[PDB]
Amino acid sequence: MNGIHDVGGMDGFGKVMYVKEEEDIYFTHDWERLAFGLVAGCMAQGLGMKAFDEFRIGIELMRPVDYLTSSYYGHWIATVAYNLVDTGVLDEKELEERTEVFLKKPDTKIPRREDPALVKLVEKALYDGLSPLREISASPRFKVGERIKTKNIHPTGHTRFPRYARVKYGVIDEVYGAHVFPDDAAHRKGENPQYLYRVRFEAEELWGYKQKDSVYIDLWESYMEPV
Amino acid sequence: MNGIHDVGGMDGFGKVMYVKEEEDIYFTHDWERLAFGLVAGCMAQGLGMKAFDEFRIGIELMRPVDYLTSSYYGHWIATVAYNLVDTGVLDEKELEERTEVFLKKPDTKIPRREDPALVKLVEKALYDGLSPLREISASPRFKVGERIKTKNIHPTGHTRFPRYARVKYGVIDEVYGAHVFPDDAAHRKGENPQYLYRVRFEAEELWGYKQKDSVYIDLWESYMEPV
Amino acid sequence: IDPRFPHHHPRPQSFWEARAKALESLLIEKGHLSSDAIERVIKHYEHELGPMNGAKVVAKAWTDPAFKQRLLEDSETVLRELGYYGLQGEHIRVVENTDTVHNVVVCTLCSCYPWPLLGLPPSWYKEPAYRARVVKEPRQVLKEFGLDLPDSVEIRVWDSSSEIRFMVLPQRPEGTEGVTEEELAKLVTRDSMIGVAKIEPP
Amino acid sequence: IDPRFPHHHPRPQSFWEARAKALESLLIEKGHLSSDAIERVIKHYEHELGPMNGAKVVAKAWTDPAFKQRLLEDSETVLRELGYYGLQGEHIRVVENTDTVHNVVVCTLCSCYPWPLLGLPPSWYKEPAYRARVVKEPRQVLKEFGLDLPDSVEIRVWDSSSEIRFMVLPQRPEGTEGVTEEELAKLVTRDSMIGVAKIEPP
Ligand SMILES: [Cl-]
Ligand SMILES: [Cl-]
Ligand SMILES: [Co+2]
Ligand SMILES: [Co+2]
Ligand SMILES: [Mg+2]
Ligand SMILES: [Mg+2]
Ligand SMILES: [Mg+2]
Ligand SMILES: [Mg+2]
Repeated sequence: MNGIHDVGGMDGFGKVMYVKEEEDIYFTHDWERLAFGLVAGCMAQGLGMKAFDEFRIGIELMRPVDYLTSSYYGHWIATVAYNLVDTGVLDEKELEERTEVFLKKPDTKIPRREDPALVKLVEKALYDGLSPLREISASPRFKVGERIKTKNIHPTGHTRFPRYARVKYGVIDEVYGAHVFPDDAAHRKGENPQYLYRVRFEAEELWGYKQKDSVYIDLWESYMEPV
Repeated sequence: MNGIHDVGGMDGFGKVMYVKEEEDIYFTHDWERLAFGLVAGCMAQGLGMKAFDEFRIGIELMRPVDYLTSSYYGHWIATVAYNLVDTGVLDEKELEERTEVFLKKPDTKIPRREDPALVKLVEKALYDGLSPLREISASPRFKVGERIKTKNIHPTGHTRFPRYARVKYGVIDEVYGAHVFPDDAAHRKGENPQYLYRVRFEAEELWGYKQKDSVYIDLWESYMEPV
Repeated sequence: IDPRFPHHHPRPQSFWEARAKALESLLIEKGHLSSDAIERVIKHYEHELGPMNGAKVVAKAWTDPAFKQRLLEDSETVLRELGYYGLQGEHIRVVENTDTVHNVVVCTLCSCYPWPLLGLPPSWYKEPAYRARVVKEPRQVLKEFGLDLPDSVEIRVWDSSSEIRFMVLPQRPEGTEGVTEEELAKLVTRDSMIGVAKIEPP
Repeated sequence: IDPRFPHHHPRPQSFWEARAKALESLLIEKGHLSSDAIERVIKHYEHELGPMNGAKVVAKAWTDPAFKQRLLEDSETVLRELGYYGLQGEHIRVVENTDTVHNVVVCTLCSCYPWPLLGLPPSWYKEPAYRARVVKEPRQVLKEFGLDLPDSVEIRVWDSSSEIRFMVLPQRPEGTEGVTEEELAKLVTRDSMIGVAKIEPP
């Protein structure tokens, strides 16, 4: 989707707010910690999301005014809500009613439950991860060193093909292997793994600018065509 | 500038809020009416802006979160403020102090002044307008029917070259004549008029999409190159 | 406000209001503006101008084929002769809807619209949803307005990226035999002059 | 709220907080989550993980040339052998700064960052200004961090558009003769492992 999230090459966002690392606090509100626990706890069990693809598209679907104002972990709350309702884990109306409860009475007590087996299950996700590397029977279309041209495509669903990299000549830097394909997986349409490549682009091609800058971008095979 | 304002081809902004025309109120707050009077009243006298170029770049410089939340006439207030301070008509600190006055005491009385000569001067702008058509001694680089390719340029200043139209083949539809050049005029760098063209682009070229759609865009000569 | 995240916090509308008044205050105190100058603008754009000017042009083109042909051959000269000229209406072009060509006008970059002929733009015309989408998926956008074109009708979207402005001339509907020019004008909607509606038969 | 303009009104942060609690409430009531499962996550990402893991890798590469060469030839195998592997750190690559090549890492599309090796990303890494600008004007961005590279140093910006992750290996500074591996690790800043800083000589 050509959405607010796809910011590379945009102007007007201003100065980077530098902070010394030792002062760069992770969390300032408990709900932000809770957001982390909700995301990893659900993903560990495949609830609403099996990996990060489904996660990301829920964020990208946010209203632009929310995306820019919610704060980071607000994005995470939005996507958990989106995906749990979309998959039928949670009912929309029940979630709205319960949200109203906590809006009107923020100190409403949270139910407590210990589940040590669930703890171990969550730990396994944390340490074993969710590698998207697969094997497929097809051979790669492109080779290291090949000059490619990226496509003029505009998926209205999820994609990892940033707008600033579209309709650009680049050079294949590495063939990683076949990875789960985000444009399908985000929408629960199958892993449908495709070869993933790292591709170098020069500043002159990206921007028409004159410095010794380049960008390395990881692109799935279907984002590109031969020259 | 590759800013929040340049929305053509973006996804995620949602449904168009249709309203019957007879119900589509122009103004709901007096400050919105005032915004209109400030813009036309200043532009009529060349205060902060001689035409619309300077006007637009003040809007495009807004913080993205403000651009999306201020409401339309908030854009107008932002650009008047920006341009009057930039040109030295108003002092920044005085404007901030006075803004504080009205924030703390909104009912603070507005000074009254009648100036019938200024009224007539403003009327002349309204009816005579500010046509940007000029003549130059150069001949047009392009001709009706010519296939052109739009440039890969990324002005960090003002431009009228929308991102969705960059690096595209199109066909010259009309040579309008030479018009004041926004990319310079917005920054008070001279009218520097350049030939202006209308250019047709096909949906397949713009988007890779398959319907019988096209876009006609007005583009200055320097946005384009021959094929 | 955490100073790492000032950009998450929009100005409230109270700020824009305060800033408008401060501008007004300062400009009047310094002799740059007057109460009556500001009022004169407001009167013009809230009351004097409006889409009835375009409506009259459309009704005249429907009634008078010679006028229609002149309008389409040189709309700037014609419109100026009629007095529909002024700020943001110095160069107005008319684009004709036909059975297989439908025109839709936008300003993707802002809100440009020919005030001297049409008055102020619709609320939605200025907002991101229309501006972003209509250049890419005009059929989808037009369906939201109740206009569902066949695949065989070509759509031309006109992006107002210069000071050139565009009015759509919609087709006269069926069922209007015997209707006078003055009565026909009353049928011309604002939305038909932007291309987001056809005219309903009465 | 004028219903023409719902998109002007952001959710307040109170809403996100309420919604988080509602999610927690419902999920625990339905048996999908537990109090201790949520705590275990929080402990892991706020306390267990951090940039000291990457620091140890950098200090080992500075001390042990054979380890450095292995790390750069096959960083995924090496890093996994060391135990720096897990969610969002399944495929970590190391990119070496040299005298004429400076590497900077971003996730333009979101915030991707190798948690098992570096912990959580900087505040600014996740926000639009860095993400938008660093791919286009990395020299300008690096100057905001205090890093002003000569025009002759080439900059490679690595956009984390897949699940592959990237750590920068910064150069060992001058003035560190006699400093042990353990002490060298203490010099490795988080920011140097993203490419927005070099290491200062002590
Ligand atoms: Cl029509
Ligand atoms: Cl370094
Ligand atoms: Co406009
Ligand atoms: Co990311
Ligand atoms: Mg007919
Ligand atoms: Mg135009
Ligand atoms: Mg050396
Ligand atoms: Mg990647």
